[PDB]
Amino acid sequence: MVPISPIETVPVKLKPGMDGPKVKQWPLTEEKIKALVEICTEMEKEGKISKIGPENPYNTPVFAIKKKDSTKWRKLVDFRELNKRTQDFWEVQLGIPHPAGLKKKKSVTVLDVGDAYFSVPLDEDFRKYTAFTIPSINNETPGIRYQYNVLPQGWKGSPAIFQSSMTKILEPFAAQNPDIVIYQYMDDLYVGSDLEIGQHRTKIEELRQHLLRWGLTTPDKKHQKEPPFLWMGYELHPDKWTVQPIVLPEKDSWTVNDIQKLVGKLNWASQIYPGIKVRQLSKLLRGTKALTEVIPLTEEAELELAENREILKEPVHGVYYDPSKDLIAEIQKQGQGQWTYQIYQEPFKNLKTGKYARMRGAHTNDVKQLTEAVQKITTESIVIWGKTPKFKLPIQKETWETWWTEYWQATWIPEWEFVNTPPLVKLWYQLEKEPIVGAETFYVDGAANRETKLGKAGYVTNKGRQKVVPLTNTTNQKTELQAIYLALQDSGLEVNIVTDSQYALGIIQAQPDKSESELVNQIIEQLIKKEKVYLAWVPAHKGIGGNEQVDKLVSA
Amino acid sequence: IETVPVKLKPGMDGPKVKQWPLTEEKIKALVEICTEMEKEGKISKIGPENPYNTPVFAIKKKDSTKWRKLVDFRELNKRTQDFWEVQLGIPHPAGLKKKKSVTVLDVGDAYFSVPLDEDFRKYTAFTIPSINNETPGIRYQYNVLPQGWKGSPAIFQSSMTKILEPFKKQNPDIVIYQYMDDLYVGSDLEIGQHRTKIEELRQHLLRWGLEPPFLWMGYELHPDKWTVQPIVLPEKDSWTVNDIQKLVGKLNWASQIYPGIKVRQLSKLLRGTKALTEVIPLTEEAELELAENREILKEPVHGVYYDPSKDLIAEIQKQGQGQWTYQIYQEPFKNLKTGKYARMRGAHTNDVKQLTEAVQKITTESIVIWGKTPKFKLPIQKETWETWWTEYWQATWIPEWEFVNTPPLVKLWYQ
Ligand SMILES: Cc1cc(/C=C/C#N)cc(C)c1Nc1ccnc(Nc2ccc(C#N)cc2)n1
Ligand SMILES: NCc1cccc(Br)c1
Ligand SMILES: [Mg+2]
Repeated sequence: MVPISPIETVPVKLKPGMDGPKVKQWPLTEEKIKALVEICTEMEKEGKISKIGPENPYNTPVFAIKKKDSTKWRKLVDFRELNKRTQDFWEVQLGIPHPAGLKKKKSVTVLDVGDAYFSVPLDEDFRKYTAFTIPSINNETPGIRYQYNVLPQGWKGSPAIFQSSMTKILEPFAAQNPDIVIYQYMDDLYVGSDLEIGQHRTKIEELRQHLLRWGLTTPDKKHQKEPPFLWMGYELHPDKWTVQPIVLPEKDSWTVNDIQKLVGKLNWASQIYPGIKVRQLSKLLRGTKALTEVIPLTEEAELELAENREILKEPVHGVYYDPSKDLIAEIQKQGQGQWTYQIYQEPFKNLKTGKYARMRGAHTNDVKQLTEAVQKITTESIVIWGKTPKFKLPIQKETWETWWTEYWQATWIPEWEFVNTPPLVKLWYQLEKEPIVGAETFYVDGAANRETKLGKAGYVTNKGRQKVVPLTNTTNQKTELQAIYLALQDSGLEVNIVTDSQYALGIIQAQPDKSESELVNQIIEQLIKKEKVYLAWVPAHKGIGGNEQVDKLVSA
Repeated sequence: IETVPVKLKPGMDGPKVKQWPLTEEKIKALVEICTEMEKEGKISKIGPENPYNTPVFAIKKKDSTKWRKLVDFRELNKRTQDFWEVQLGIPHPAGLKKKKSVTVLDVGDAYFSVPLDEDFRKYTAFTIPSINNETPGIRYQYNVLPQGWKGSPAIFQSSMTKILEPFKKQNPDIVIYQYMDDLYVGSDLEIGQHRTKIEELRQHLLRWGLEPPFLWMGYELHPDKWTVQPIVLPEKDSWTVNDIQKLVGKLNWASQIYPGIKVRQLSKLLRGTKALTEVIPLTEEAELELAENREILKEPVHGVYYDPSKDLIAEIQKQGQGQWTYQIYQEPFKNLKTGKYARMRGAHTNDVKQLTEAVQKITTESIVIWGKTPKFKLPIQKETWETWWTEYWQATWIPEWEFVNTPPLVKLWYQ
């Protein structure tokens, strides 16, 4: 015989304080019992399991499931209880590669390593916890007791330990053959290269021989799976990729659960189909989660669906990453807080696409949203490609300069250039830094009675203009904004406004261009019409003339 | 050479913190650093039975071209036992902050000579990720005291005292303070004298070691020249309505800090509804109130004391044109230190770089004065900060921070 290197076992423990499982074996039919004894006898000769004595106090139930449309039963050891008691492991598969970060390959070969999986021994001190019992016929003898010697299918630790064992075996081959890539998924190894077809098969045969060192045999009759690959919802080809087909059903009426998987398909599609939109369809899921409720689609959600159908009419494809070239990211504004982007290296050949959606918030503006989309794309690009793309943004260089130099927060966006494709992001208004000479000065105030919710809002000016308006079903904060709105509505193109509302200044100093509050939107609309606005703050209740006069008018 | 027993806090598991995305250049630098560390026995590969993780990245220290590995042990530091066994603590030297020059030395490399307790090593696990997750991340753990873990200076403390014994005996006026991987060395000498005693000090550690990659560098501070900020009021000959409103606003704010600030006479001056730019003559009564407020503001704030059982909080305001203001306090309106910056190097078009440098300076000042780091309230969106701060970090520690999303009106008063 040829000696084979043993695979180092991983030490495994139970969670602190826990013992192994002691779960009752379910009673089985004489028919099922016979099937299991055959399966287990063969597994025992293969070395996978071993008969044990009666001292071992642990147990996990075993079942016999009819493989559909066959007379053949198959064994299921139900490890759910042991899995609850087993320690946590490091799981490596948490991040799956994105196709747009992969590199072009001339050849990709698949090798079956399914027999490899039980060459992996189980830590000897842990095997006792895997005990299971085949019941005996008629319960007239003790059950046949076994434990595992190898990683069992269904045990919590098998994926991580299998993957880490295979990775360690493959590391020297990969390190000493940098012209190939190796990727393990389930019971297969995928081996890619740009080598000439003969060199590539030579590397394959060398990998087969390297694997033999550990006694791992690979099927000679080469794999049925061949490019393209269906993988993780994608279709991988040698030099292109796409998502698996996106089909949107025709439906006369839509349920909550239908809409959930529509939004599901559309998000998946958005990584290569440009311009996918989901705001209006996600709106139909606001709040409620009664999975069978039918929702009438708004006229707005019907339009969005229609535009999505149009986008999905034809297949698109993505290309793979070329490390020798820069990444470019281009972003467009779509409306209602929605943004779409494309990432490419040569014009018109996208590596991938994507979208970004406004965060739920009281007030917002386009520049902040653009800024957030840029940071999200930056972060995704670091993951996929390890570098920041250069950005093409629909905002003028001077608009950006004005924004970040005056904004109260620190903010930054990485190297970028203006692309002149409407709609452009712009600043709709900017407050003055100093009081305006010759402009009328409006002292504004409002107040409300918290019991009856009656209030007043108004102003007085240095020219003797005055206005007080009675209000119903209102609050102090609403009346403070109403007063500012009245001053904006009744003034000329240049106006100084004096308020004592910290609340109103908080909003205005955040420079929204759109709000959840229709009162704030009205204020924004007025601000856009002005040429100059200076907004001054004073503390309340201090004897401040002007303020002190209209405080007495509106709080009466 | 023999391990110190180390445990976590009671009822407390190891860190399980996600590795954030790294650029290609940093991944490559970390692979080279770690391959070298592994051959030197400092770290070892680990298997999947270790579920813990701490983020790692790489920086370039201030004025060098060579990459340094940095491990974000913040979570591990929170969950590690406190170290009072030989010492209740190193009573923070209050004289450090009065030297004319204090130099900061990266002595972290010395920690790698002490083995780490065999039972604690698993908790130092970290992962070098791969681009696009195309290959399994490389898993390591430390075999020796890691840089950036709070236990490293604590466990190495006995060895450090002994290495510095001759230099302390021969230069007894020098104040030497250790915080994490840094050594703060303060003197009253002239800079060339100082730089030569610093180089003297380096010798003892090359001597003891027999090579440290970043021991040669020196960050020169001058805490005696540290400027502060009292509250000052404008001095004007003509006051407009706007000027007086801003004054009353500022004084109203100051009155939360200083008991006897009065605004009633000045608020009278606003009587009427005048144009904002109209000049208002001050009355005698107003002038007197203003003068008495000026006097009050020239004295220290009452009942301000540092309490070491409480966190330090640092607030920062962007003032524009590269200028930043900050306050350090534990209770509202009881500022322990205030200051202002404008010097922000090579960042004239980068707000975030400026803020990141501000954070590091404030943290350094905090270490020198109180021996600990403040919790920052940062005027920045979380996603912007988290994406960029590691690109401008040059310190070997990392403070805690939260984010301000509502514009403070008090910006106006620190300007
Ligand atoms: C992640 C991954 C999944 C599969 C396979 C998953 C499955 N099923 C196969 C391989 C080889 C890889 N790994 C890498 C690494 C770098 N570039 C590439 N490029 C690449 C991969 C497949 C095709 C094709 N056809 C073309 C190029 N693949
Ligand atoms: N749907 C089949 C197909 C064929 C070639 C390239 C791509 Br991407 C997709
Ligand atoms: Mg009022």
